Amino acid sequence: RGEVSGGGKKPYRQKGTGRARQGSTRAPQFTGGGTVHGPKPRDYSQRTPKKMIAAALRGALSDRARNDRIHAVTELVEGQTPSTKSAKTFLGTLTENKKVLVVIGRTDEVGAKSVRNLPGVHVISPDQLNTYDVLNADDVVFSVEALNAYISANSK
Amino acid sequence: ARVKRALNAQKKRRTVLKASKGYRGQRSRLYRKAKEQQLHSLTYAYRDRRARKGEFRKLWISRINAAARANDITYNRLIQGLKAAGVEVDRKNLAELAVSDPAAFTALVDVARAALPEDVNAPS
Amino acid sequence: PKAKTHSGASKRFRRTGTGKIVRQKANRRHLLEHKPTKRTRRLDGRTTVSAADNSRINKLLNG
RNA sequence: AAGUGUUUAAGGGCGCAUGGUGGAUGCCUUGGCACUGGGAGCCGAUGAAGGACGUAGGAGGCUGCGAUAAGCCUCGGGGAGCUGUCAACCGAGCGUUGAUCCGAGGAUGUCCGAAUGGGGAAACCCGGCACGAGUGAUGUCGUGUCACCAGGCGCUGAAUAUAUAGGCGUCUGGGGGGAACGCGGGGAAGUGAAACAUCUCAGUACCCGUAGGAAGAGAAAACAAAAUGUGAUUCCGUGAGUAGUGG
RNA sequence: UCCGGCUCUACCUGGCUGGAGGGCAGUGAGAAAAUGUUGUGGUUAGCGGAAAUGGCUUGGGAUGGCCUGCCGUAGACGGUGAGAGCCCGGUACGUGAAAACCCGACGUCUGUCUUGAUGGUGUUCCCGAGUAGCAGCGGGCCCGUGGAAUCUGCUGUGAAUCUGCCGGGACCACCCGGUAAGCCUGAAUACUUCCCAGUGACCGAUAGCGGAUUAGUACCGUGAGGGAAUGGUGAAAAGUACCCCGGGAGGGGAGUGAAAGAGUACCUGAAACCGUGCGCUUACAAUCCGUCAGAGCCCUCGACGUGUCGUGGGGUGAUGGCGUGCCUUUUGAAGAAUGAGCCUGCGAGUCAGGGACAUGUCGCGAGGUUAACCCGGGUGGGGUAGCCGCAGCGAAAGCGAGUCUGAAUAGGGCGUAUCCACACAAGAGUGUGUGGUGUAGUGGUGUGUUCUGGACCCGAAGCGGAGUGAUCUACCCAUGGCCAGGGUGAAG
RNA sequence: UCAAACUCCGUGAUAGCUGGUUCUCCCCGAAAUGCAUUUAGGUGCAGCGUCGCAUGUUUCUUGCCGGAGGUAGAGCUACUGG
RNA sequence: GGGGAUAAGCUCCGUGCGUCGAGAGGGAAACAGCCCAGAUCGCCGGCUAAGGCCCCUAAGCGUGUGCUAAGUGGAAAAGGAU
RNA sequence: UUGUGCGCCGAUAAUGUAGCGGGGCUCAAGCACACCGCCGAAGCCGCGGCAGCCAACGUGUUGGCUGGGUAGGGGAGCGUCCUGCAUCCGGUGAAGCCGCCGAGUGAUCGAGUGGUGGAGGGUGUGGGAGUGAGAAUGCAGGCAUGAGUAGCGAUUAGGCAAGUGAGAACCUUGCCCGCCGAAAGACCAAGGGUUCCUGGGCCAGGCCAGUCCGCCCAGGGUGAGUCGGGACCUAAGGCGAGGCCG
RNA sequence: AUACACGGCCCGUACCCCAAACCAACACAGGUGGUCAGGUAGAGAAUACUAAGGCGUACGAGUGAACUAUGGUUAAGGAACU
RNA sequence: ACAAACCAGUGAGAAGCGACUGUUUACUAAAAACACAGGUCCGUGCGAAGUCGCAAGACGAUGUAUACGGACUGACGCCUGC
RNA sequence: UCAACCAUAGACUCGGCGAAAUUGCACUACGAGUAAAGAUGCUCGUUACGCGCGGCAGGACGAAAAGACCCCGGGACCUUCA
RNA sequence: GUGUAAGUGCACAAGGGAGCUUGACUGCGAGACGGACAUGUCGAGCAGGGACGAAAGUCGGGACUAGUGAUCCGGCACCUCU
Repeated sequence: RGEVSGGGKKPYRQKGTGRARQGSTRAPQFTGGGTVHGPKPRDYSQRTPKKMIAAALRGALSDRARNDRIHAVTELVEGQTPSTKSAKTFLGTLTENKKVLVVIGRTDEVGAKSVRNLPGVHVISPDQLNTYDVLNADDVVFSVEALNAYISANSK
Repeated sequence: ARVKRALNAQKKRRTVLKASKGYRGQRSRLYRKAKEQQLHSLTYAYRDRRARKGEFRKLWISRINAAARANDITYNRLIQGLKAAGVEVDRKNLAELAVSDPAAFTALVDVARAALPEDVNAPS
Repeated sequence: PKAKTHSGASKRFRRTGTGKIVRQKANRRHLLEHKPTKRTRRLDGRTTVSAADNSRINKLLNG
């Protein structure tokens, strides 16, 4: 009611009119009036601990590994000719599933682009690995450099 | 998110107004006034389901008293004689007999008159 | 915003190691002639606050 | 003879069936809100911002434009329909010899408005000077120009002598607007303190003066504490709701 | 480095000033403009951009379903007659600027050094004056005048130039630091009228901007200023030719349409409310309006037998019994105490914070955790500064499983996580030693209360700031106008 | 409209006051007392409720036992008074 | 028990006193606070409490012995009264 | 004469019996004492269902006890919307709305059905809420009650004929009558702003109707040396170069 | 001085203007300054009637109700009303 | 019945208050209240005093103590005591 | 006293347009009671065919205005040797 | 009679008298009373150094219960604190 336009003046005398008491036309009960306890902009970012995050990631990848859903490859396709046909066929060999998480370095633009337009595919970098994407994936597919990067980051 | 509440709100209204069919005036037409009466109506129904046992007992007793006094005995001494004769028949069925089998009622009256003492106004 | 602690309560109350809240005792600043020394001794030092006042005192002290 | 006995609906009530009003609900949207990332962060006396009045072949509103008036020139782009729109209809036309449309640069740009030739109830009244046009001449028309203040420069230098104040001329500039942010100043009260004045609210709101795209501050007459210490300023986090301050 | 001319004058020797090689920088705070050439550097228009007329079926229509293929650096988002990667705009991706503008680069050009620096020895001069400092009154600093430094305004007074001065929280000494009273200075920082591209566990027409619509409009007000309401036919107007009733409106036929139960009053089309029709009921009755029982009537579903019965269901309700509305607030209201005409919508414990307390849960664990910030087109990875725990007692110095008090080994306070066993003292309530067990917090997050905030919502009279108003009204100023007719009869 | 106009802003002024505060069921279940209060229609604490944790019959009832009282009643030539 | 007129549907206290409050149901004609009794729901089953059993109104114009003549019952004082 | 059990008087208000709740009761249906049965509650019992606490035994059944409830505390849930994920339905008709037939201890449910309708929804598991209204003399819209009720706006007064027209108390024409006549006439200013005129119209407006209109539409209409104003003058007062003050 | 020939600008000008067009939310019994001021009676701009001129001004038709309002008349009495 | 209608003073006596004419609470008070002329007191020696203004400046006043301002009283008569 | 009559405008009737405050409901009786101590709504009785029209105003503690008196709380303005 | 109100007590004396004295102390205080909290109250006993007493023992003000004022702020004296 403070942010709404107007409503500064009392609409009428407090007494005499037979009307209810009012102090602003923009009060909440009024049509056109303020929202009492409404949404305001707020940041929902929880301040999650690092060990909790990492442990969740590792649990996700461990579920996938136990159920044999982690595959690894050298490269999704050959050099500098992004071929979604090739990537699709390759992932079809590796897995019949819809939901796939491709983990590849930030420099494998060719493989990224080749596998990008596939519907059930999500591409990520190993330094950005996350529980949500890993769990939304029915299968995970690392490049070898990306896998070993995750390994060498999480070992020491 | 913002929620238009008509959809959840109209349900109780439909319920109440469908329950309040047969009511006169506002009580059948308006939620706020049908609601007032459904309170009273269900209070009354709860009360009356329990008073109905008493009312039907009252009725059965009236009929038993009638048939008994036609067989030349009071209700009280009839009940006394039946309890002394070990007749566990309930007043409902006694009334039904009084209406439908007056001969059987007379037989039970004879039973009770036998089972009664010789001086009902004595301490014994 | 950070919750402020009540200044007077932080000046009049103190925690021990076990979390006991203690207080100095009144009737000791002045008018001490007629106050016998047994009384002033009783009023000396510190005492644990009452169970009744504990909640309010802890609220004031913490914020 | 005595007794029993329906049958009425002027209208009403309940239910059902069909409708009407009304515009809820559901599903939408041409709109809006909060944000993000970038740009640009000023516009104005070469007349702004914002407007009045007009302007299309046809009445008005919005839009655009300005007596060159839904428009003119050039440079590109684009490519076949077009003559903005409410909103059609009529009547006219244009267009591959490239329209409409898009972008950039220019031109024109009435009148008001700082508004500035003078006046004025803003958008309308009256002019001077120069040049030019037009008239038998006066009238009339057009193009420029003509405010105030400051600062320079040049001439003059009152009472009055020095000389100055001032006056004349010329040149450069300002003037006003703008959502927020900034700097410097001024500075409440409701309120809270369960009263109230100190205090708080709050250096808030508001106001004033000023800017810049950022500002301000800034290169120690600083901190520090005996550590061979750090080494402009600003900002962020902590220190810490601590030390302290406080009717 | 070279040359020249001065260097009062010519003569030997000491400084300056021009020219020349060269550096050194530059449109910058560090001096200032202009000038060109020039960057597939950018912005201001855009352009290209793969792949299905696929079959069958439903349908008005395929963008649905089933099945076939195809592209994919393009399955982003929309549109198209219904969920479209392959129909369209487009997307990924790649191209594109004549001119203007902005960034650069190269140079012209400008400035400066270039007669220059190098490193040493002992005295006089200078090192920012109405200043500092001091006093008085004030301001602001955590600091509310307090012992009140530092900083700072006004008024007075008023110094020193380095063995000088200022600050190091009154002050003095020593020591340290610095060198005021002169100027400039980018970046990190704050913001968005406006422009572009995008996003939303944001609204979706009583919402969301007041404004999806004529919107700061209409309207209100003298004025400042206040300030609305109004969206959806259909896929396409195919927007109902024509006939009939009618003055028209409106309608009926006919037609369009998939649908007119889509007819510019138009998607769906609730309720209040208004009617019409059918069934039942009601005109001897005292009714919080219903409930319980229930006659009769009507309808319906089954059965048998053919209309009476049922494990029945419904609508009506004669009649009998019982029965004092809802809310609020109250000792207590049916209450003749408050509020509500009805319906539909809207309308009130929410949000932020490493906040506080408690609790739950998860992680780790005597450790836990990062904040700002950095890198990441993300939710991820770094980040040890700090924070909480880890030893307390004490006013504190300080001491330390002890410590404070106190003259005390003499008791008490607080603390030594807790428990177990033993031993010794006691039975003034139990203690003291030994051994052992060995201490559990922290950060996320949910919940409940709470703090600061509008803080569950509504509500004053009134206070303040800045402005609008004397076209009403009060008074005044200037200038004009009006006061039929008849009487009385002052001074002079 | 005047015992200090109006408008906007501060401002969602503050109100120990009034009103309102929207779905359900299950279990438990008060108080209207004390003290203090620029307090008395408010509030703090205690009392009373609930939940959780810990303890476990300590509660409560009855019987018996040990106890202190100065009421009722009675008495006053046992006091003070009448 | 105080105050009050040993008045108030008065007021102020006390009472391991009650009920209402916050408690329905039955009785008391009706009637929060009296009596009975503490409502988990259902039943067209039974026994009871208080209170009642001529009809309203369920149950008795009950039995026995007396009393009452005033409709006492189904309000009332000092006091009067073959 | 004593005491007692029943009685009498005292007795005495005002809407209406009205001091048994009523009828009526002494042929007690009144009082006392005994006695006998019965009625009578949501109490108790019986049969069945549910929930809470606890116990036992077994790794979910039985049993016991309890289950009124305001403020209030705790627990567990329904429904609405938006969402992550996974699934499912849908132009062979989703939602919403209206119903039928039903279901659940409750909020409520209906992947049961029809109708209407025309495009998005359901379910499970989590996440988040502008999450539930009957009340605030609440806000907005729509619609009732009063109610087809009051009123239809002065103090002058209308009438007839004829016409027009679909339609006339009201419009037009004519004739009468009546009203004003220091006005209810004529002209200006201020103010308004096209209301003027012509033609046309009649679903809004006009307090009825309406062929009429100050309403709607279109078009037309305002001609100045002398009128009222400026270009002439000044008053009050205002602005106010410079200026002073702040 | 005469004659001839010429220029005389800008705004307003319709219409209502004691009102249905202005201020009054309305076609509102209110308000709105100025100028003309006929006749007969009459002192007169009063008042009555009337001319010129303009209206019948916008819901009507009826009907002997009470009652209300506005006007009128009133026996005898004459403020007894109040 | 002759001012014929319309139009068009009611009058007298006394008291209180206020001298009077006027003004006033727009929208419940028109009055005995306010003002008034008249009176007294006080101030003011002049960009006075007083007032609006921070100041300048302005009014006072284009006035100058027979004037100006403020206060009280309120024609007039008799008076106005301590 | 003491009121009667006449007209007109309304009221009444017909036609036309067409509000309002109010409103928890409703097939809204009376008595004596009872009750938050003044009852259409409860008890016991009595009375009452249903629906309208004109009228009256006793009640609906009638409508209107969140009582102005009183008190409590808070304001405002005013006064003063606060 | 008990310093002084009243009550409880005191004759064993707590009442009256005399002598000596300063315990009308310092550090502490088991345990209790009372208790919303803050307040308040009693206290054996240990030590120090004392008074009285032959000694036992008593003495931390008064026969008891009232004779008083939180906190803030500041003052004074002392202190091996800062």
